[PDB]
Amino acid sequence: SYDIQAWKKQCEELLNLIFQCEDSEPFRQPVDLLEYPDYRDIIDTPMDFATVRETLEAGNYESPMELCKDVRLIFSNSKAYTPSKRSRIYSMSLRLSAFFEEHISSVLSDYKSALRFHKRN
Ligand SMILES: CCCCNC(=O)N1CCN(C(=O)c2cccs2)CC1
Repeated sequence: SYDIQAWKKQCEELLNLIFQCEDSEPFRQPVDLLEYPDYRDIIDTPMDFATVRETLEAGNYESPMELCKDVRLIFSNSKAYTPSKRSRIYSMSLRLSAFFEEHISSVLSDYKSALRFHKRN
């Protein structure tokens, strides 16, 4: 399965599934500072799923590794902003992360295999 471009539609598909998940609701749009005015004192680089989807559709990811780095930043930002492990929004981030990781693993493997096949000779 050596299609070097297949990861893009696979990532679009996976973002559609993440948008259907009720657990994505807090992460679907950039954090609002009016409710969280301290947010940028804690978080250096905000990230959200709408920004990831727009970056993909603009043609501004070169690989699924780059997309994966931004999605992982959504989750590390939640983990750094939470005052406790027993946070509703943090617990939503941890279920959504498990779902994402379960689905992205084949996307990454197939892409990396395709690149290795391209440079086989
Ligand atoms: C505009 C619609 C929602 C935008 N998101 C939003 O406001 N937040 C989700 C991300 N976040 C957190 O990860 C945590 C809050 C408490 C524990 S972690 C801060 C709040």
